[PDB]
Amino acid sequence: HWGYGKHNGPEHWHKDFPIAKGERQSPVDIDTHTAKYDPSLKPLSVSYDQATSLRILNNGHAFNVEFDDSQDKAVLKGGPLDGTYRLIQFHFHWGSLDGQGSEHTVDKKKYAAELHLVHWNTKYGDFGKAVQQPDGLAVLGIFLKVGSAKPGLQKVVDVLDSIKTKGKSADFTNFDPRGLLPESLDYWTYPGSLTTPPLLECVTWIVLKEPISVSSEQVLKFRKLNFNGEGEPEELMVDNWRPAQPLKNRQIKASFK
Repeated sequence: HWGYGKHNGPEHWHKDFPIAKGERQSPVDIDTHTAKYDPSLKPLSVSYDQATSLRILNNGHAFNVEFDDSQDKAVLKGGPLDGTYRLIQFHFHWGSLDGQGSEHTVDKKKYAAELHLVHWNTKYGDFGKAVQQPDGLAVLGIFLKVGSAKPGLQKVVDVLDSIKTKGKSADFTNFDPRGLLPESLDYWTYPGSLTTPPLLECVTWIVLKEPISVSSEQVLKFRKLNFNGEGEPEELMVDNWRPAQPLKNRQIKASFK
């Protein structure tokens, strides 16, 4: 099955998921000089004060923090979006080295990691229905650079030794995702896809201009996770990023000049 190895990595995914070669695949390179400032774009509205985190899971590809999305508790609105999008999970993609790990790039620059806050359009009723719609998902992407610690990340880093291997989960209540947001909500936006199989073309991407900083120790802890299940041979969970895909017939819009 699919992964990030030599024999099952992103260059192979098209064999099982032909939409891999589609017209609106993600991630992409964000060419900052050719992105179009769009003064009709609204400021994002991030309403995470009533978020209810449930659990953290190692799914064999990344780790995911899951939220109660059965009510409008943590929602994204505004920006390029019509309607209300509910937070269902977040997860990260990261590298083996600080010079790689992000999925999106900015003028070809890679960051050490990238956070995806995944939201679905409430008009579709559930996440499974939403991923089948061209406007089903809104993913807020946030770059991570290595520098000072991010204190709001530390609770995540703490619990990782409880989910070292594929299939392990742990209770993860009362986590506040506001602690993972940079100061500015200036963003780029474009229509794209999930960055993992099934690679569905259902995502309005909103990629924040400003990275967050995390410490070397924090990213190092991501790198001690395992792709494998307990009792299988150990393979470190690193470099779980898809590279940039062709922009094709798309224009990236910017909320800022």
